[PDB]
Amino acid sequence: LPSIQLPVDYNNLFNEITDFLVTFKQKGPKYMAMLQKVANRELNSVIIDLDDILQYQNEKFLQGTQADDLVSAIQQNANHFTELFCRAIDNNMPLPTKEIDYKDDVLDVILNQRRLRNERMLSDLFPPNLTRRYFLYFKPLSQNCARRYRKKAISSKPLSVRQIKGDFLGQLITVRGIITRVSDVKPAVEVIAYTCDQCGYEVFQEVNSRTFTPLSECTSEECSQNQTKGQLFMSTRASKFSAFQECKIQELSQQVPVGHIPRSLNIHVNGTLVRSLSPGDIVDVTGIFLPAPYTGFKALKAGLLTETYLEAQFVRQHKDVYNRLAKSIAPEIYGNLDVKKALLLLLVGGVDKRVGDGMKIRGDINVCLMGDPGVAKSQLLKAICKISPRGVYTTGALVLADNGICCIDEFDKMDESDRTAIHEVMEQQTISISKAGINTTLNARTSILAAANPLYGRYNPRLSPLDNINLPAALLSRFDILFLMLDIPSRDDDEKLAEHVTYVHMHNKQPDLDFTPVEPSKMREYIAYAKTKRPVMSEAVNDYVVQAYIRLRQDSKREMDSKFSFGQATPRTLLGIIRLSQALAKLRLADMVDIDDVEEALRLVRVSKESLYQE
Amino acid sequence: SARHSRFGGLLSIQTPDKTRLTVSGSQALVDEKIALQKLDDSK
Amino acid sequence: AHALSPRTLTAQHLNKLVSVEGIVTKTSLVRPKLIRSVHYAAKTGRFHYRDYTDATTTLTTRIPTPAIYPTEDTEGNKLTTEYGYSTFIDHQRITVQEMPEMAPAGQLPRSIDVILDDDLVDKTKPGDRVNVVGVFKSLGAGGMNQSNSNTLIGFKTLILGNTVYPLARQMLTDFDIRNINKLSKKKDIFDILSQSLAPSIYGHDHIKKAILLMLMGGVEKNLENGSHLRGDINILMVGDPSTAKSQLLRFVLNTASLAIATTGRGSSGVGLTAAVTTDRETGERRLEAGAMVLADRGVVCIDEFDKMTDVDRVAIHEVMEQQTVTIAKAGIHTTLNARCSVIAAANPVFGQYDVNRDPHQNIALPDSLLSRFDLLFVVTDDINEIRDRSISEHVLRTHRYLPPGYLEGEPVRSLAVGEPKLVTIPFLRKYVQYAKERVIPQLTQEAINVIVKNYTDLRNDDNTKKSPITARTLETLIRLATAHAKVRLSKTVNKVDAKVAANLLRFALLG
DNA sequence: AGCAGAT
DNA sequence: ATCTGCTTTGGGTGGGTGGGTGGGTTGAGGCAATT
Ligand SMILES: Nc1ncnc2c1ncn2[C@@H]1O[C@H](COP(=O)(O)OP(=O)(O)OP(=O)(O)O)[C@@H](O)[C@H]1O
Ligand SMILES: Nc1ncnc2c1ncn2[C@@H]1O[C@H](COP(=O)(O)OP(=O)(O)OP(=O)(O)O)[C@@H](O)[C@H]1O
Ligand SMILES: [Mg+2]
Ligand SMILES: [Mg+2]
Ligand SMILES: [Zn+2]
Repeated sequence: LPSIQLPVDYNNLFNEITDFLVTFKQKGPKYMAMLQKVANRELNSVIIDLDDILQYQNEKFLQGTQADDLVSAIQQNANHFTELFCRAIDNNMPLPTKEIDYKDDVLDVILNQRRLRNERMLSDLFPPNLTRRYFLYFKPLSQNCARRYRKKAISSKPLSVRQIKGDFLGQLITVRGIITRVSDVKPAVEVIAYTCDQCGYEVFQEVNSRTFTPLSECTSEECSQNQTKGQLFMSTRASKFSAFQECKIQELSQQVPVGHIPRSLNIHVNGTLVRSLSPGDIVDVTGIFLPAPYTGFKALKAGLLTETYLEAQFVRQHKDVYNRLAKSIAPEIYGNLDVKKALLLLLVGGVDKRVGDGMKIRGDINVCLMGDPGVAKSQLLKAICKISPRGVYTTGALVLADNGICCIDEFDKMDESDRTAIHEVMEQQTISISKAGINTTLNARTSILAAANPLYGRYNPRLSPLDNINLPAALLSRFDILFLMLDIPSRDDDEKLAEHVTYVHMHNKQPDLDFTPVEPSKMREYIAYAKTKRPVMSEAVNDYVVQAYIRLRQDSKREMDSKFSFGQATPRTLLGIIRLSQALAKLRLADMVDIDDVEEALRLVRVSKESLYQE
Repeated sequence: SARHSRFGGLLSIQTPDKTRLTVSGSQALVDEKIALQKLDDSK
Repeated sequence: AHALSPRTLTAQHLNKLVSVEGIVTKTSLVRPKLIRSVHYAAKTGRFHYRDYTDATTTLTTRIPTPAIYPTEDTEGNKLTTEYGYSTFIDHQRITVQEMPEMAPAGQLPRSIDVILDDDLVDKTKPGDRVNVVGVFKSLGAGGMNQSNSNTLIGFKTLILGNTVYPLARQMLTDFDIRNINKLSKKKDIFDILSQSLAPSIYGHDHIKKAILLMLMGGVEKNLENGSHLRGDINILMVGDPSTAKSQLLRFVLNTASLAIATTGRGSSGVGLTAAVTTDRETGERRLEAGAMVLADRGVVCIDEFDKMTDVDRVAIHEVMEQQTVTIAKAGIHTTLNARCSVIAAANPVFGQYDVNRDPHQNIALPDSLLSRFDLLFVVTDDINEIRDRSISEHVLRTHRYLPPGYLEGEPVRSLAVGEPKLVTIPFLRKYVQYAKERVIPQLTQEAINVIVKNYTDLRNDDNTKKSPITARTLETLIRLATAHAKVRLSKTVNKVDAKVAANLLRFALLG
């Protein structure tokens, strides 16, 4: 084992660390106050801000007493400095200020008895990590502070998984990506506490590897002197465990080069950082890039190739009312007022579902868009699905949409299995799984928003709607509102659409200037507020809706006498009308459902289909 | 022991002098003759 | 004589410096490799180190060193590893395959394994043409150890690379740039460049113009809200047998900087998107890019588009619709980028286009899949006297070509590694590269008026169209105008570009 | 390297 | 108490006279039954 002479002495660095902890100020010293809080059992996590270390270094330099570069040393080799700082804190932990129940703690009693036994033996200990009740983390060097003092911050500079190469091992770096998998928290053993069934003593073993070999024979002085063979046994009550969690971080789409596939990197989280990462978040993880040596035979076989991981140390997470809301739903298309109004009604989904007689009327308004290719169906779906909090976008996922609107594109193509699944959902509002491996039943009170094309690919006026639609007639009937959007050539409308699209392509902004769209956040919060509300209905409104129902049934029967009618009205239509009225009242924020809401709902159902069919 | 073998009850018996020995078993947790018998048998 | 190929590498060349050419077919994941470890003895206050070697990290044989980190000093002191001062290097293994066109008769191409360390780690991706220089070696005991009872297995072999030389982008000179500009100042540059494409195919002027605009491409715009407008041009050719569709596909394959070849019955849904396999080096689950992913930012030529299956058609539908690939298999969730232009050729349902029957009955592809092609060209073989004489004379002239360096009746069969007139193919490639590398045209109100007028007139017109007018036609018009502006090396789209795009679309739709 | 056996 | 000796991980640098109720799980291609 030859030796080298590196230009680093850990004694001056340790002295600098102690001076920084005891003297630095930014009241009393910041880190001494934090240690005071740690001693009183209030705090259990000490975060070292490299910005503070840089500031302390520059203050010392200004005073003229230049010292060693602590920040660069920490960044270049960070594993050693965790232990160095922990030792420094252990040396300077202040006495507690608030009395605590020492006897309640198992470790206090055990160590007191160990002290008593050692005193008795003398009249004729335990690793430092065992008594530690805090975790130490490094906060990277912020970009602004590095620029303020004319320095380069490697730690806070973001990297992709691709840029993290084999020469970065052992440093303090940052990674940018989206988390794809987070494991469950579990106990990782740091110090193991044994007991002797003969000597009555306790042994401690330190573990800093994936595996270890437990002790089986007493090593106490009494056992060796007496030669008594007392077996050692584990005790989980006295050991020390640290919360452990393993995550995975993947490259962002914009970071992968051309004609390549994304890569992923493991992350280890220990201490109080657990549960700070979940799948789907875009984060800037700061950690120590270390290898993971194999053990035993696997080490011999594996050769010199090494697995790697990141020890998480800091995580940064990234971020007239009706007409206004409708026009603001999607400003990049040409206005479809009726469709947008119906979609908003779907989004709010107001309903009073408390029958309590065995089952209740469905508490979701379902909307279907059917139109010849060319109209903005996919754009409407994408917008309505982004706005919603629970929106789930799929192509012909349901679990994610539970208690929310479901965004199904290409509904007609869908396979019979999914058609049966949705048929079950609408009727029963339940997800049922019957498998030998698992049997889990989940409720699903979720709304469906579908988009489909006619049978022949375009609407044929000669054939009636029913024949144009491939889906079962029962499924169409179950829909609360069915919208049929058609693409009719016309000089004026075509010119307007062309001007709109072309302005959008040239300038990258909305062309309209007559009105200003409402901010999306305001619309979302108002929608949530409306969902929170609950309206009510009287007897007079009940009579009015009943009269409307008989009128609609007579008209629908007369229409069904011919083949043009989509389908004769049914009690489902009455339930849908009252559901729409309730949602409209929710938007109005009034308990008492006005006749105006019912009239507007009637107009909406009429214009859903007849307005365009009669054209 | 009424409970299963892995229940995991640990004991600390005090000798006439201030030293504590460790015994395992619910019967030991209850009784002292059983504790001494186990101490002898575990040798 | 050391310039070889994976087929010609034999045991005679072991322990020698060789240069090998081929296609990269596989590429393992990059994993650091331990070389030196540095420790610190706290009590003694001195650092120690250890040096590790392997069969693939050096050229001279040494005793193997297991990767176990020293724990105790010579005198028994405790040692703490200093990772920040240790030395690890990257390590990757690739496979280079013999060029298929250079293989013998009736033999599948062979391949050799290569190792790249340190700065040669990520210089190649699958589907790249490379020339690798290294030392040909052998490893292991090769069955001489008593554990293996075979007695008929040879030694492992592979190349430790020293250099990697690409064989994709042309380096432009000042003379080339000035020539490109001078040519671009001409008023009929579009016609010259279009005619220069595939000089040996008679006619098909408009298809050649469309192929040129496809090679140039459009301008890709992504909006803040999330809408992502593609700037790629897709082309579909449907026609009667023996109309030069496949030869046009092959010419596009040869000219384009990046192009992947696929057919209908030879491909599969997985083979187009990506496959789940295991890495030999590390034994880790990963994805292998497919035809569509490998052709990212390029072109994919699909022959016999109508002979595919619906299950395999769905993958292409998704790729063309979104321009990405979403994968959910074997506990893998990701989104691969596939931004490619699709040029395809298909045959009508009855093998020959019928004028009487409507276009829907003549083509078996779904309407949704059809709406994703910018230009649909229907080509028919109409028998005529003048046309037949012209085409036959052209074919006869073509068949009489003799390559320089050969005698009559002679059947047809490197030196260093480091290194109205038709425009030659190399200059065409240079022109396309320059234009699509440093021109980003922007629309202008005049082109805007032209485009809106053309769309308005086209949609509401009595005359029937071989394809149905839609709002997508507007995007196609803008894309074609932008590509034509690229052809002239202009920063703005003018009236002329709009009028050219309109004429091309009108020919495509109404013959 | 940990454990299973013969002198 | 010391000296002598075998075998892993999991994987094709053990195999198919050990098999797949001992785990290594997608991809392609052929066949019967279903259509
Ligand atoms: N009113 C409109 N204003 C602006 N752009 C529109 C409008 N209607 C349609 N479009 C454009 O039409 C193009 C095609 O629309 P989209 O993909 O949403 O539906 P579709 O083509 O009918 O659907 P499908 O994929 O089911 O055939 C989109 O680019 C959209 O921008
Ligand atoms: N215009 C043309 N000029 C020269 N050769 C031509 C022309 N049209 C067809 N050919 C000849 O056609 C032969 C084969 O036809 P090709 O494969 O190009 O047709 P295709 O449209 O792909 O047919 P298929 O429907 O059978 O796939 C080629 O050898 C080419 O010489
Ligand atoms: Mg769509
Ligand atoms: Mg062909
Ligand atoms: Zn003991």
